[PDB]
Amino acid sequence: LTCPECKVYPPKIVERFSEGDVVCALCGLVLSDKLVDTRSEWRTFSNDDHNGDDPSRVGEASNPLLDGNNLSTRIGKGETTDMRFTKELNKAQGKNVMDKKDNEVQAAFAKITMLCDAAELPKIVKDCAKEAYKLCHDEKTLKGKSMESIMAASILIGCRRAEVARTFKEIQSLIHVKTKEFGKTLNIMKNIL
Amino acid sequence: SFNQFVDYTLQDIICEDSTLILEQLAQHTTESDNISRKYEISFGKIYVTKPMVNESDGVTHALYPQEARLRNLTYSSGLFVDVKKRTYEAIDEL
Ligand SMILES: [Zn+2]
Repeated sequence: LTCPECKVYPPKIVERFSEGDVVCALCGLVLSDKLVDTRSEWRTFSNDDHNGDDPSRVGEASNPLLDGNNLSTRIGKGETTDMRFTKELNKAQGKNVMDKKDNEVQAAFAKITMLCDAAELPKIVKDCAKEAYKLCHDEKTLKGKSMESIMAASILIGCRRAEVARTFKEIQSLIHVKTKEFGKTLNIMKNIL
Repeated sequence: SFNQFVDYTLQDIICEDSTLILEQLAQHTTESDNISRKYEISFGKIYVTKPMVNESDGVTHALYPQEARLRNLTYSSGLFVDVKKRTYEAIDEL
């Protein structure tokens, strides 16, 4: 936004949240009447509600950066439920699981998740290792590098950023590391911006 | 109640189901076949360290309640179990 009335290059405009307006500090003109509490709005997607009682909790958060655009809902046993239908419907979802070579490469994330928990590594490290891997796995710069060592290299790339200290020898023992190979794969990815 | 759970209860839970076995019996055709095996994973004594914290940088040290409250940490202590992996074999009972 910018004030029509005045218009001096740097627009000195204030958000008077409690009064619910976006105002021009210089002239006094209210530029917007509709204002939302962002923090309280975010609390309808992410909340204390696991029960499903909350009329406020109406949405669900997602990680575009990692999950991409995959919106899905579990078919599960509710209060009244004949197990027959839950099986039938889930059996049906199985036949409809004809996902791509990369929509099946999200199983490489399931590997990193199993490798981080085993390495006693934090959630942020996974979300960094799963990030660096999702960006370098398809790369020509990496080509036919030992696939087992490429994802182990992204675990060190994740650990370096999240300040969680882990030795190359530690990650080397965690999966299986061909020292020269997982040192070369950790450099092509490091070169990949 | 908590003390009873730690000193006793905890061990009996680690011993109820405890042991898990997987048996790989062959097709009994001829070598590489006619080899029946059974592998064991066993749960022994349960050990419980005094409370500790595993910092960002490797270092695991003793965590005191004030520290726990102030750095928003969990006043937890480590659980350790003696696990034994036994292996057995038979041809085409023993
Ligand atoms: Zn103005």
